[PDB]
Amino acid sequence: EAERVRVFHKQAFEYISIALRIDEDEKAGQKEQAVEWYKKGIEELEKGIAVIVTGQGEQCERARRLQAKMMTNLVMAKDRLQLL
Amino acid sequence: DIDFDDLSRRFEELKKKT
Ligand SMILES: [Ca+2]
Ligand SMILES: [Cl-]
Repeated sequence: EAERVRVFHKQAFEYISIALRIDEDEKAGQKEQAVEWYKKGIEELEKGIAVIVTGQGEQCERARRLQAKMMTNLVMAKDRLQLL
Repeated sequence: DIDFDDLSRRFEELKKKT
């Protein structure tokens, strides 16, 4: 339900953020580090998107909105990881 | 306010450099 979504969302956001920072840094030789952070972030995204959110109401709706943004990001993250 | 959509845009920018 919403509480679990919030935890996975925040953890995924932090792991994907550090992976992106490393991947964006033009210096060479650090893609292997980015890969490991992307894998951690993808795991959190997958779990968070799959959390069952039941019923209506504001907190359920907010959680589902986070899950939709997580889903867009998951597709992108898996697509990036295949290239590294 | 940085959210996941902002991170998705960062992936798009990386992809355009591939
Ligand atoms: Ca936004
Ligand atoms: Cl978000």
